[PDB]
Amino acid sequence: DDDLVDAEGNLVENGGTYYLLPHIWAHGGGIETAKTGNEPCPLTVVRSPNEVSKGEPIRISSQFLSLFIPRGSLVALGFANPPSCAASPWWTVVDSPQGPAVKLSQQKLPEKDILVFKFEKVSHSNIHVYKLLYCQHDEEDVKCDQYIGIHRDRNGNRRLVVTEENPLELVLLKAKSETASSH
Repeated sequence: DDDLVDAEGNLVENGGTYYLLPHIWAHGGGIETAKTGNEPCPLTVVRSPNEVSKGEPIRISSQFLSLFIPRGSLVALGFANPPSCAASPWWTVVDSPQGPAVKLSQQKLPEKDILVFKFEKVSHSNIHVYKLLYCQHDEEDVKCDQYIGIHRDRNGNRRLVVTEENPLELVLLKAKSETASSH
């Protein structure tokens, strides 16, 4: 019981690709990457500030051999099309002066460092909206008492980072179909 559900009432597939969109349309678009600081390529995960964009398709993978993902299960999140310079497509939380930050890595990482997320359903809602928790899984064990929220930087980048109660909410929109063109 209690599996993750997508924007269309359907169960989220394990290993499937989704667009991670905001609950409130007006808050931006989907998830993508940016090149920041001394970075050799786009390794910081940020929310697109443009509402039309669905961002990059994201693979949601859990620790179990199950077709679907139950709430309470730790997940690894990774871009279906990672920046070539990232060792693996998986997101990870790296410390820094400003606080813990979500991002890709240049070196292929261990499972305990990528299986660090967990979705928590939003209370007051007609559809399935979730908050993203970061689970302290480093000092041998795991406690999810931190959230992933946004932090706008100097260049205007809405970077995903751990915060003190400024949780972002997500709606998981299944990926696979469409796009357009000009003339």
